[PDB]
Amino acid sequence: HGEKSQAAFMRMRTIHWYDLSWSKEKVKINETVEIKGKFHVFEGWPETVDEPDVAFLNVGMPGPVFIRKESYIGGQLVPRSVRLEIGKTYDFRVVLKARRPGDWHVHTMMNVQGGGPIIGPGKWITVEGSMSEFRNPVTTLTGQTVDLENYNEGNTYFWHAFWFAIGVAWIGYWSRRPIFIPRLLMVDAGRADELVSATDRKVAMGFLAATILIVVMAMSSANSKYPITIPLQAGTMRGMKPLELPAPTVSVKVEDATYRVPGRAMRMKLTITNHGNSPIRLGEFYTASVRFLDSDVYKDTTGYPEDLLAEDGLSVSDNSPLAPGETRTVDVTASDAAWEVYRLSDIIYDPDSRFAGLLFFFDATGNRQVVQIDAPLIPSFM
Amino acid sequence: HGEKSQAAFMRMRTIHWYDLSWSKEKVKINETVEIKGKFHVFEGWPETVDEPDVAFLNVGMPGPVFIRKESYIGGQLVPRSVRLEIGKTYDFRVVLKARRPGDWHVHTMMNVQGGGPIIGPGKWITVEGSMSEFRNPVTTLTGQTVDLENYNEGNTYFWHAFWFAIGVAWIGYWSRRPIFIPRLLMVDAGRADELVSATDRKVAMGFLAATILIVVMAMSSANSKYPITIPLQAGTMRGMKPLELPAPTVSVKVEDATYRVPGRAMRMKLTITNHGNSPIRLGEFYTASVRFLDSDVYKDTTGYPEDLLAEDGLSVSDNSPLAPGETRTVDVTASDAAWEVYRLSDIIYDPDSRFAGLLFFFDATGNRQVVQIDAPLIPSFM
Amino acid sequence: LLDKKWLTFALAIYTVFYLWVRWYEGVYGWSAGLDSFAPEFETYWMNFLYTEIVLEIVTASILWGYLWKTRDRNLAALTPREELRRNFTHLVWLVAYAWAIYWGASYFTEQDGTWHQTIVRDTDFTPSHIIEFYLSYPIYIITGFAAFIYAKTRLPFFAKGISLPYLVLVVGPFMILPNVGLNEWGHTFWFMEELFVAPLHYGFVIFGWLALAVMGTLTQTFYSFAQGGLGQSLCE
Ligand SMILES: CCCCCCCCCCCC(=O)OC[C@H](COP(=O)(O)OCC[N+](C)(C)C)OC(=O)CCCCCCCCCCC
Ligand SMILES: CCCCCCCCCCCC(=O)OC[C@H](COP(=O)(O)OCC[N+](C)(C)C)OC(=O)CCCCCCCCCCC
Ligand SMILES: CCCCCCCCCCCC(=O)OC[C@H](COP(=O)(O)OCC[N+](C)(C)C)OC(=O)CCCCCCCCCCC
Ligand SMILES: CCCCCCCCCC(=O)OC[C@H](COP(=O)(O)OCC[N+](C)(C)C)OC(=O)CCCCCCCCC
Ligand SMILES: CCCCCCCCCC(=O)OC[C@H](COP(=O)(O)OCC[N+](C)(C)C)OC(=O)CCCCCCCCC
Ligand SMILES: CCCCCC(=O)OC[C@H](COP(=O)(O)OCC[N+](C)(C)C)OC(=O)CCCCC
Ligand SMILES: CCCCCC(=O)OC[C@H](COP(=O)(O)OCC[N+](C)(C)C)OC(=O)CCCCC
Ligand SMILES: CCCCCCCCCC
Ligand SMILES: CCCCCCCCCC
Ligand SMILES: CCCCCCCCCC
Ligand SMILES: [Cu+2]
Ligand SMILES: [Cu+2]
Ligand SMILES: [Cu+2]
Ligand SMILES: [Cu+2]
Repeated sequence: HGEKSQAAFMRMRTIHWYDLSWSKEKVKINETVEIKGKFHVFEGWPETVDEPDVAFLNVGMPGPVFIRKESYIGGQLVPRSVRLEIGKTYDFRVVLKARRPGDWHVHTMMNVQGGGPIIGPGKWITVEGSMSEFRNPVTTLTGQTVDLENYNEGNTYFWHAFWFAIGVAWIGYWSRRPIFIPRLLMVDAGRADELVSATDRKVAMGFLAATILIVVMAMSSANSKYPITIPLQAGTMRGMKPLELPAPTVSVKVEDATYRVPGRAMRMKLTITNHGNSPIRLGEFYTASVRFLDSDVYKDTTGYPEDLLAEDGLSVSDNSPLAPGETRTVDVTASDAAWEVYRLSDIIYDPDSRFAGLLFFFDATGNRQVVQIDAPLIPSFM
Repeated sequence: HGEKSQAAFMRMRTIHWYDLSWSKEKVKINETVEIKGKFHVFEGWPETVDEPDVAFLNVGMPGPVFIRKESYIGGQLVPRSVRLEIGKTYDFRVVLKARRPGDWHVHTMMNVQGGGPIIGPGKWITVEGSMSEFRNPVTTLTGQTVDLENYNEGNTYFWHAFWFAIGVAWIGYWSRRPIFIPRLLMVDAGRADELVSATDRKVAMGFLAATILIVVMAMSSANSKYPITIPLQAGTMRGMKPLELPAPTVSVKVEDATYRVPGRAMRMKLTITNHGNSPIRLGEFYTASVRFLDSDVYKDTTGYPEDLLAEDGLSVSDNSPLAPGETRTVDVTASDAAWEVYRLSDIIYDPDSRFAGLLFFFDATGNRQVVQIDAPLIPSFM
Repeated sequence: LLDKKWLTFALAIYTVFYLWVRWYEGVYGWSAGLDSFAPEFETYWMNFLYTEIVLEIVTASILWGYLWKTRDRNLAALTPREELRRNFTHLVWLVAYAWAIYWGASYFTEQDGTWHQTIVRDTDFTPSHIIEFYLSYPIYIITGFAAFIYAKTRLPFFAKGISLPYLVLVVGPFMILPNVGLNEWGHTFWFMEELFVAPLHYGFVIFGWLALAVMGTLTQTFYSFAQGGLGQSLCE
């Protein structure tokens, strides 16, 4: 819900999310929904964004309407920040547990230490039930099971109220007598030395000694109880395992790319060379969370968000099968209302008019090839 | 002597020293002792430590009880800081010349520009003789041989004493007359204009002119003598040649790792897959300068420090030979007094409870394989 | 008569209006207020911004102009009892200023430590910003200016000169509003981290410090209270 405002070229060339899947579209309270997919770190990472040396796999959502039970990059849990390598493809998996009823737009996002949020596609997930039914149990290494919704809440309230009461008692003790104007007049007109006299000093000594003694006793008691404590666990985690993708058998060279101002379409001319031994066909163009599909070649079945999915938004001038070894140049047009709804047309406002995306090529048997394209995007006005 | 205080996880995952050797254990004055070995830069380098882009091969010792005659990374001398690559293994060689009699704990260490000292294993080396017998000769490109112990000492003493004498002469010249209270009274009560009169101004002019002239003449004389001088040679040295190790034929997956609090043992469950064509056996586990050995498989003969060596500290549930292609899961326990002496048990205080180490696998013929393992280390209390 | 029930209204108007504002932002925070380019955002928060800016400008102009036009020309012939009554009215103005300062600089400011820390910003006009900077700040600025003008135009102590502590207390917290430019500039450009303690916040802080001039302002009001009707009793 935080994208459509970021720069179009920065959304195009940071991170490409694909193979996204959602386990469920509608859940009950305490029910789990799992989000899977892959993201590729673009080679032409913008210089204004710091390299993803420190990155965190986050969830885009309006507060804890879900709780993040687990999150994985590769196959290993990532509760801390992680290091990503430019040009590598990683697979991710986020497990969410429903907490608050309603209709929520859930995004998978990557926060980069020096570049800000990179928001992936968002999907509407319905939560039904009552928040009062939500439980977040956890078992500690000390052998006790607690609910994270209310654990330590009573202790926190008690201690804060106790110390607030001590301070209020001090202030009220001094506030029983007249406060401002008579005391000001006494201090000004001659030496005061009358508004602070025993047993006021004795009361202050008692307050100070009691404060120190209570702090020490409370610390000792909180050490006898909970004798086993550990510090906060933090630190960027290295050695994220990237996907070992096979080398693509399709090479694509972008010969100019244009978009009409104003308009809802993007046009580019590609020289596609088919290696390997199977006839390929262009099935998809993904630019920034928007999938332009050639419906005659490929159809989406993973429940991709409709406002981000162009079922027939990809038109190829000659999308006949490309025989192996054969090279041809075609005009590819990606047109959909999403191009203007998600403000991908506002790249005219950007200080770097370059686009990046993913082309998905499919053969007859159905196996697909992913190739990455990037080129300057030239607006056309007449 | 500076380790056992650093964080256990940081000592575990920075740099792993192995194949360490010492040419001699007891030396005479002016005798040379050589320290050799390999160090591997851990892939999971902690984010709190700057990457070893600028690193210096140092020696941990109580002052110049030895002088560093030579130091090598790869096969080339490294008198300056060097650049190391994460994940690479380098071989090193430090040549030390004994200078001060006594029993010294000599460590090989790596200082990293933004992370501080990484201290390797330390070995007690005895030095016998007299410091007065120590010589540090060196031959310059100008064809003169000097002893670095006392070269230029007389000149330094002479010039410092000369300038100190000049300053003391100035102060005493002004201090022959009364100093503080009469001069203060003269300055306060009326205009002073009497305590600084000729020939005081003439003496000050003489002092200033003599100072400038002596500085110029001394610089010219020190340029006529020593006509050939070079600036200090500094600058990080790139292109350190790492060892080209063969790819290991053993793959190990750590399925949980635990240590008792309190305790002197660490337990982990490993899934070991034997590739290649020889039966392997687990012989060693090195975690942080501590070598846990399975005495039935391997014995140390390189004179490793005893307090860092656990001869039978490594117990494997099933350490029978592992046939090629066979995969088995075993429980590995590393137990020794060193685990508590070097405070490796204090990882419970650390904000990142993850360990790293090296497993050494040996076959029947004796050739060994080095595999690296890293996993979270979970304390157990009950 | 002396202190009258204008103090009750001074507390109640801010309390009720800001409770309604909190209800409004609780209802339209999500669901017309998350997406800054949705049409419903324009009808529920951009319209709110426009209406509140126009109403704040009109109210400030009317209130300040009325206070300045009804200024007491013959301050010399003011009885001590009337001066005491005017001092109490000025104290009511200061109470309203303190209440508005609380609502602006604590509640709705930290309410952001709750809005952004949870959502990914979509604009310089977050519904909460449409509440904090374009309401929790102009409202307290208007109240502070009105209190200063009332002191200057009804209290002989605060007449015949501009009180430095009052001017600081009135203008420094006002400088937080133009400081929003530094907030925006140093959110989009400098610092994409939602760090609340980022140097892009030493702008409300520095000028938040100037509210400490309330101490000098209040000792000045104490002296103004204790001019003719200082007692006796006090120091007697
Ligand atoms: C120092 C001088 C301050 C000046 C600024 C004051 C800002 C006032 C609010 C701006 C509203 C806006 O701009 O929006 C206009 C809103 C948009 O809601 P709607 O879509 O019509 O839904 C129906 C309306 N509900 C959602 C509120 C039910 O509707 C309105 O007409 C209602 C605005 C009522 C404001 C007056 C009540 C305040 C609480 C009572 C104690 C004073
Ligand atoms: C007479 C005295 C007045 C001087 C004040 C003028 C404003 C200075 C403008 C800086 C522009 C510049 O110099 O350079 C601009 C540099 C270039 O960095 P980058 O490579 O784009 O980094 C990329 C990192 N991003 C993507 C986050 C930008 O961005 C900066 O680091 C901004 C540093 C903050 C300086 C402003 C501090 C204001 C203090 C406010 C406290 C009250
Ligand atoms: C006599 C007093 C001297 C004051 C000392 C000032 C130097 C401190 C700045 C260090 C910069 C830094 O390192 O930043 C620390 C983290 C940034 O986190 P990061 O993005 O991970 O940084 C990674 C890149 N660094 C670490 C190399 C920069 O938070 C900060 O931005 C600093 C917050 C400062 C809060 C304390 C100031 C209180 C304000 C009081 C006035 C209103
Ligand atoms: C919707 C906006 C309504 C604002 C109403 C403003 C009322 C008019 C201001 C005013 O002049 O005084 C009102 C009261 C009572 O003081 P008055 O005596 O009426 O003021 C003049 C003094 N004089 C009679 C001796 C000449 O003085 C007060 O203490 C009134 C405090 C009101 C709180 C401030 C509200 C500002 C919200 C932006
Ligand atoms: C925006 C940031 C403010 C900058 C701070 C500058 C003001 C600080 C000093 C100050 O307030 O004094 C101005 C007067 C006080 O009386 P004086 O300054 O003595 O002069 C009175 C004659 N004058 C009204 C034309 C100024 O006070 C008034 O007369 C104000 C009431 C009249 C203005 C009403 C019209 C404004 C409608 C928007
Ligand atoms: C001194 C500052 C008081 C701030 C209290 C506040 O923000 O109240 C809103 C909150 C809203 O929670 P709730 O009471 O459950 O009503 C929800 C209504 N909305 C969602 C519109 C806020 O609770 C109340 O309205 C209690 C009334 C307190 C009167 C001083
Ligand atoms: C009164 C203390 C002020 C200390 C300033 C500070 O903490 O700045 C941190 C920042 C270091 O940037 P960093 O924290 O790494 O920011 C990470 C996020 N990006 C890269 C988007 C800015 O340094 C600067 O850019 C210069 C600040 C000038 C202050 C007058
Ligand atoms: C001057 C007060 C110092 C208090 C020290 C208390 C130490 C208690 C150790 C648990
Ligand atoms: C005012 C004194 C300047 C001295 C300059 C000496 C230059 C000597 C060149 C060797
Ligand atoms: C990246 C280093 C930033 C250093 C900022 C220093 C601020 C000091 C303020 C006086
Ligand atoms: Cu959304
Ligand atoms: Cu990509
Ligand atoms: Cu030592
Ligand atoms: Cu290693």
